[PDB]
Amino acid sequence: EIVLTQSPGTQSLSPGERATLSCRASQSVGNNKLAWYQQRPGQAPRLLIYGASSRPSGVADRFSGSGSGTDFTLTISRLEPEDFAVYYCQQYGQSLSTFGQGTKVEVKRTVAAPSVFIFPPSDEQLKSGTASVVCLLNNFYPREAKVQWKVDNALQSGNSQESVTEQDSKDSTYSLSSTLTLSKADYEKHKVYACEVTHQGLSSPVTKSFNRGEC
Amino acid sequence: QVQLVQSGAEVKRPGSSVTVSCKASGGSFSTYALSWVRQAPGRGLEWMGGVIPLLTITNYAPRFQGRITITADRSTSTAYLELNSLRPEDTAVYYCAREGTTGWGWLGKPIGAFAHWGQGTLVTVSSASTKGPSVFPLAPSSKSTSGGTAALGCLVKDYFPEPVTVSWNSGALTSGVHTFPAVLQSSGLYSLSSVVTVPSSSLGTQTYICNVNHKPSNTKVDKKVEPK
Amino acid sequence: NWFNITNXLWLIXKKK
Repeated sequence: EIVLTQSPGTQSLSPGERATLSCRASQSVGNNKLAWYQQRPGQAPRLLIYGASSRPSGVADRFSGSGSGTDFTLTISRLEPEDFAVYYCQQYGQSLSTFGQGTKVEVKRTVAAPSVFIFPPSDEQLKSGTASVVCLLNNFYPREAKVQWKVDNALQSGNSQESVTEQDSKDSTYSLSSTLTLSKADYEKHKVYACEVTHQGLSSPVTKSFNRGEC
Repeated sequence: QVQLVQSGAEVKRPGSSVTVSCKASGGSFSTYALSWVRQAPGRGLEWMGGVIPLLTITNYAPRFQGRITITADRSTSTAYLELNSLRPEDTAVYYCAREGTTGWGWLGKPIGAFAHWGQGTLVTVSSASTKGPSVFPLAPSSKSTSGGTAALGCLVKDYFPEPVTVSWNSGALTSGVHTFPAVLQSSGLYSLSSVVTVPSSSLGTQTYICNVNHKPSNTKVDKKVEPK
Repeated sequence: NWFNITNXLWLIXKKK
């Protein structure tokens, strides 16, 4: 079986710049049977290049492929806003076709620290017998951010989940939610809830907290 | 043309079988190769197998052999993927893909690579029960307000299967909205949040309402979010 | 290579 390895995992560039994506194969790809696909957020993938260097009609002239044997490259000569998406390679030079794990091409912008908001559980939810505390990290860049929950200064572990948006089309930032879930009590066995946030855009951790009451 | 149209979403239990269909319309069907590709949530593309309809010459990826069957009906130009012994890891969007030709199509020389794709078919495999979400407000407080800005939202919790869509004030509020991808909780139910940022001066002169639509359960709910 | 089969088929259907 041929393993295709795409590098790097994500590549950060500004519009109008040149993108070059790499694919390397564990074995030689027979007859250069290598293709590249593009996948926008909610869409099916779209063929861009086949047989290593052949472009279908309709595919823009920005896209080009090169390489042979074991080492392949996709080039986008002038990045249009439509181009910031995920790119996949595929070899079909033997019956067992395989795909690379993909490469994300994100828009490079200036660093932006998260704006942090905290939400206590609603009275409605508490009536059900569970409590969810939500931490919002709004509009930050790059995507790497660490969120830590502390309840009465005790660090939480294994009772939280995070989710991150795709890169915003207007301002090129990301947002994150971290949700801490407890039972009604022990949510009431405790007084102060905090999320603390680490991001390259900040020298100190930002901490957002509240006490049961406010409002 | 050559357009591929697949069947609708499925919800299956572990151990059962699923059959997904792909209807081709526009070119030739018999002499071009049709493949099936899936993408598991938050992951890349994976090739499962294919069929050349003309003699039903199949080709299965080794890790699926024994569980997979690919067929084609030349009299309806329809291909079928059947996967049995399903497991939660088989949760994915399944695509059918037909190879391209030199044309651009224009029924000419085949090129191996997949030029044509279906819209995708969500197959969810779980022992969870279809259930609409509870929608709780993420109320704006002093702890989610700062300067001119305030954040509010709603927590769309304990639903199955995917997907849910959210909107705000019946779509009258669009900029500032972020709706997060869903996460699978330990219970096997999904959950997500939708937030928006608004001028804090407009918290007294404006009511904010999220509209949650979860077609798989026939559920439509509207939550009024109001200050703490 | 399975991916080469339809080429063989297009080359025969074009010579008839």
